[PDB]
Amino acid sequence: AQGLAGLRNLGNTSFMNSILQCLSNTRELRDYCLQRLYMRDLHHGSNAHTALVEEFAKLIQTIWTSSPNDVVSPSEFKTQIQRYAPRFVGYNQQDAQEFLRFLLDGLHNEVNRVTLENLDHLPDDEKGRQMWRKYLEREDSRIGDLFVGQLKSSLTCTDCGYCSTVFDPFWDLSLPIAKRGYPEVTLMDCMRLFTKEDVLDGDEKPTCCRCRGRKRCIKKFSIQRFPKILVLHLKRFSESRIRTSKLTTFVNFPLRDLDLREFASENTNHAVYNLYAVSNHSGTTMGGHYTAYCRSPGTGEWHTFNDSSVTPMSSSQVRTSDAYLLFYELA
Amino acid sequence: MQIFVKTLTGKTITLEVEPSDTIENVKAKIQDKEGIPPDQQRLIFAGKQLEDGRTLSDYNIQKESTLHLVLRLRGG
Ligand SMILES: [Zn+2]
Repeated sequence: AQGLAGLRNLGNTSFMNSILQCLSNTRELRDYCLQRLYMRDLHHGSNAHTALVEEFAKLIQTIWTSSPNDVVSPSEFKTQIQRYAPRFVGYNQQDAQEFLRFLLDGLHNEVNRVTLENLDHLPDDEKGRQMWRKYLEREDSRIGDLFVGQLKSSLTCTDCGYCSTVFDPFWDLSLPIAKRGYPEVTLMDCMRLFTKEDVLDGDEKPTCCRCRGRKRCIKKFSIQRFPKILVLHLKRFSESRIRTSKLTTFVNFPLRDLDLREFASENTNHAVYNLYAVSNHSGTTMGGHYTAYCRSPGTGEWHTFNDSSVTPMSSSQVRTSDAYLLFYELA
Repeated sequence: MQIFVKTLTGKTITLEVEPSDTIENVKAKIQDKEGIPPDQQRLIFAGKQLEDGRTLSDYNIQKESTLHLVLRLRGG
């Protein structure tokens, strides 16, 4: 019960294997599968996608009952995920974050505990809490328990001073990459690019409905609610209007003590995280190969999962420029 | 109404849309400003990637929501 099984590549499926291994080593998600707790959350009736949760859970069960050097096939799981998300039919190269989003949405939908107003008078935090309650009245699953947080977006009119707030749920954060750092670009620099004051002027002027006209506004994100599992997605793609290229910039991310105090909403308690998994991409935007580096929940040791090959690694080997998705858990 | 898109390098852009706008319409509006073709764009909101053939209203996307624009690193 060490969870060091490899996954067979079925034909350009390293993106899927990398994500599956990151999820396999997401302690609470793994445990939900191993303890069969999903069975009581599945929906009654002939549903086209109950087999998605069942085959995902069976794969995780297989990985965590495997012996040293075992390689298992996720072919039955692939059949189910491509039925939920037909873009994954066949054997083409795909983006791991795209796959992650569709897979978690499919799992969430199948174990959702849910089966079927002007708030200007409220203080910001209470509006946030009410919008959160409204969200959970639609989307309430074990999958969401782990991954979902809430952003606050504050949009201030520079003319009348009105700050319009909205609260957007998130299951991951996709971070722009800073152009250079001193001496290196850090994950915190990228978080700051995400959460900074965005000036909206010129072509981007919003309409202020208090002023009844287009006005220069300042927009800023803060984190109103932190998730148990924080997935950070680095935007490794150039904005070229001719041909995107991959951004291979080293982003220095911490193994431990990722402290997000400075991104929390005003007077909102903040979270600190430790890394437990990384999805790595090597190649171009058009093709390449994925691996995963994952910390075993039980032993705390890191391994490289590269399709059928699972090998031990030092924590000193985990931070690389190939990192694309970072999986953080509360400290 | 207006919604926002957090683009690739730090900026946000502002789109004028209606709830009935299709995801294709939204991607075209992003292309009009950014020169990124719709077939390269992925838009994330509330953990869901928005799909061609659906509308903003299908996702209950309200005024001043932010879509997160992200490209692809294909791998196999
Ligand atoms: Zn105003």
